[PDB]
Amino acid sequence: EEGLNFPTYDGKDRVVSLSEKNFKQVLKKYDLLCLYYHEPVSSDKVTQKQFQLKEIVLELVAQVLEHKAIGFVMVDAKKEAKLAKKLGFDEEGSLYILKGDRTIEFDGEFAADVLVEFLLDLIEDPVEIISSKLEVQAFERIEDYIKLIGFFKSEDSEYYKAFEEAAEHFQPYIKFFATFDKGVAKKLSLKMNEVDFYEPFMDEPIAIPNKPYTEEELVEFVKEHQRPTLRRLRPEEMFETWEDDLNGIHIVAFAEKSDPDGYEFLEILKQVARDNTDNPDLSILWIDPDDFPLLVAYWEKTFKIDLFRPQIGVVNVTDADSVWMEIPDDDDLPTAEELEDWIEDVL
Amino acid sequence: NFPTYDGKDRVVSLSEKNFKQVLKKYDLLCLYYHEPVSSDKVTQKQFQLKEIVLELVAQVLEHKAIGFVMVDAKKEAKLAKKLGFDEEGSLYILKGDRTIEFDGEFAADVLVEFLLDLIEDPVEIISSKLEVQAFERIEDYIKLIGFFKSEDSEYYKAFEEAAEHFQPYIKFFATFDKGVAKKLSLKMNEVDFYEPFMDEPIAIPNKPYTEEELVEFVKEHQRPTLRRLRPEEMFETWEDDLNGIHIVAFAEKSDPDGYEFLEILKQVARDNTDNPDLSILWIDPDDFPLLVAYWEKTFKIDLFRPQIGVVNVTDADSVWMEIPDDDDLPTAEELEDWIEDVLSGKINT
Ligand SMILES: [Ca+2]
Ligand SMILES: [Ca+2]
Ligand SMILES: [Ca+2]
Ligand SMILES: [Ca+2]
Ligand SMILES: [Ca+2]
Ligand SMILES: [Ca+2]
Ligand SMILES: [Ca+2]
Ligand SMILES: [Ca+2]
Ligand SMILES: [Ca+2]
Ligand SMILES: [Ca+2]
Ligand SMILES: [Ca+2]
Ligand SMILES: [Ca+2]
Ligand SMILES: [Ca+2]
Ligand SMILES: [Ca+2]
Ligand SMILES: [Ca+2]
Ligand SMILES: [Ca+2]
Ligand SMILES: [Ca+2]
Ligand SMILES: [Ca+2]
Ligand SMILES: [Ca+2]
Ligand SMILES: [Ca+2]
Ligand SMILES: [Ca+2]
Ligand SMILES: [Ca+2]
Ligand SMILES: [Ca+2]
Ligand SMILES: [Ca+2]
Ligand SMILES: [Ca+2]
Ligand SMILES: [Ca+2]
Ligand SMILES: [Ca+2]
Ligand SMILES: [Ca+2]
Ligand SMILES: [Ca+2]
Ligand SMILES: [Ca+2]
Ligand SMILES: [Ca+2]
Ligand SMILES: [Ca+2]
Ligand SMILES: [Ca+2]
Ligand SMILES: [Ca+2]
Ligand SMILES: [Ca+2]
Ligand SMILES: [Ca+2]
Ligand SMILES: [Ca+2]
Repeated sequence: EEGLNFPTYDGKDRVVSLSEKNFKQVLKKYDLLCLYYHEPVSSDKVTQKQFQLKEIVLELVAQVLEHKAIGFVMVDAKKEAKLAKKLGFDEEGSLYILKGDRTIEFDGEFAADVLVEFLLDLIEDPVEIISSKLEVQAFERIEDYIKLIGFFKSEDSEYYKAFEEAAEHFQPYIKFFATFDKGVAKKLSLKMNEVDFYEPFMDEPIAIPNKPYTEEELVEFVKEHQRPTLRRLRPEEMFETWEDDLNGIHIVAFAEKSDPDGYEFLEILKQVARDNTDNPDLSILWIDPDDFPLLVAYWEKTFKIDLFRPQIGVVNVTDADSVWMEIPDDDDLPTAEELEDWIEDVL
Repeated sequence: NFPTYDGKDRVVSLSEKNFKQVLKKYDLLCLYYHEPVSSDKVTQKQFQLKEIVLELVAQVLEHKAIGFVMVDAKKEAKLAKKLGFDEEGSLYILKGDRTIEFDGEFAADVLVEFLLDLIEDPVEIISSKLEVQAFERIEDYIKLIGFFKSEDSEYYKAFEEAAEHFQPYIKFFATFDKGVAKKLSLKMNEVDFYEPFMDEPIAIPNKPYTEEELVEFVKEHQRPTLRRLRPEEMFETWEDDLNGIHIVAFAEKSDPDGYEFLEILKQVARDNTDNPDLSILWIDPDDFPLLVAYWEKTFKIDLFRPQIGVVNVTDADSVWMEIPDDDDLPTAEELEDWIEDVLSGKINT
């Protein structure tokens, strides 16, 4: 096993296949209902096995999250097409979570620990209130996440409630914050009912025009600015991000942040991102090898690169074919301009 | 594209006749020192699960010549005595003349990430502006940096060899630039010791240093006042208890309230950094999501908020400081008073 006190599956059957007749009944039982929308299982032997692993994973997650009332069911895409269409499920292999009237999609690494950490954040309220100095400091240190902060009069303000409702659309991928403190608003240059949008790795936020905002206005603004120029590949978002390719390719950059050379290369990448942040056709994918250790060998074999050093290249999402910038020495890293010139030819 | 075990048998039991012949085969040799397998499902099974993990790691690290063997504590007690294996359940790694112990979460991804860092050279060279910046932003790791003339200096080589003792748990850095040394206030052959979450380093006395001087100084300062529980170090850290108890503080750093509480904890740690009876264990729930349910049930606490308490390592029993509101966090002084009462047995389990 993994160690002392790591949980083991108790054989109990908490995750079963869901039919439409029992939906409204199953839905009442839990705080959150997670539905694994899958394609009908082959008889084939090797897919049946690959599916069983996923259920085993869901079973373990259901066990450890039982006390927090999160239910897990499976939905056959073919046999239960009617239920799926009514709930709006159309992507197979995705885990849909029903939280109130809202629907959140999980499309990342199908592991027990990844799912649990993800769901634990999803349970809570999407908006964090920033009041103290250390809380302001906490907000300021968020770098690789899309974050929004608004200044409102109080929690009873209708303008805050609209901001809160908009936050529910993107939970927990995009972080929403709110303050009712004039001191904090002054420091963050926020006017009453004004909301600032922070793109990852950018120095200055964008004030959303024409305040105050309705729920729809905020959702629309975020959706139009939802793809950062430099975005990080996270295990809980990996397939969602990878399927969000631009013209069939990804500009992939490997950088181990804990490694001084990786940190070095990432900082140069940030500058490249800032210089071309207004390019809608450009989105650089930052992958920290430490977040995907079991894919390191695969990446080094497929991309023919050494992941002990920072790398950047262009990956074709159809056949996993790529060309990589020649960086044999991480003490002779390319400048922002040299990266840009190499990138410029890619576009 | 995540790998699955292909069924091949790469992890076998190692005997002493074949130790020499196996050691020559790999760049790194990992030996799982285990208790004797019994004639019970009591459990040959538990063991096999651990072997399955080792098999998957052996598969994905095959191209890098990383070997994995198993050492029976009974049948190979003499080899074990020769190699200095004495802890049951620990994974020992032979890197050249050195022996490194792994004593953390026995998972494939955890092991691979750990071993990948262990393969590389222990000392990172800090030269550029961004590299200096990279070193400075290291907060929760014990780190050392020294200023030397060059890589050919015997004083650097002593520093490098000393780094091999603690790889990859303690980070060693070196610079040969007077510009970096002036920024970091380093004199020639001087080495600064940075305790986690402290504002100021400690200049190791009596420079220059031999390998022995550095190793022994680190050993004397190897348990930080505020230390983080890491998956790859969790059991090593947990077994390093003081009087049967750990002062455990849960703080989700990504959460502003958890970040808030952690900063207060740093203040308490800095103010009481010279207390040898004090070592606070910081646990970020995001690093152990599969232990959240266990913790909430056993400790009777809400891990959606920052918590701090004293946990008894024998029966996992604990009492927790009352922080019902994370917008009314205790001050640094209130934390000290509560901690002092724990250390003085005024608050026990
Ligand atoms: Ca089942
Ligand atoms: Ca859709
Ligand atoms: Ca994992
Ligand atoms: Ca997270
Ligand atoms: Ca949380
Ligand atoms: Ca809060
Ligand atoms: Ca709502
Ligand atoms: Ca403004
Ligand atoms: Ca800024
Ligand atoms: Ca408006
Ligand atoms: Ca998908
Ligand atoms: Ca998707
Ligand atoms: Ca696509
Ligand atoms: Ca490096
Ligand atoms: Ca942009
Ligand atoms: Ca990691
Ligand atoms: Ca690493
Ligand atoms: Ca470098
Ligand atoms: Ca060059
Ligand atoms: Ca075997
Ligand atoms: Ca020992
Ligand atoms: Ca141990
Ligand atoms: Ca590394
Ligand atoms: Ca380096
Ligand atoms: Ca050596
Ligand atoms: Ca000094
Ligand atoms: Ca000396
Ligand atoms: Ca140990
Ligand atoms: Ca919170
Ligand atoms: Ca004091
Ligand atoms: Ca100390
Ligand atoms: Ca995590
Ligand atoms: Ca979290
Ligand atoms: Ca707070
Ligand atoms: Ca108080
Ligand atoms: Ca005091
Ligand atoms: Ca007791």
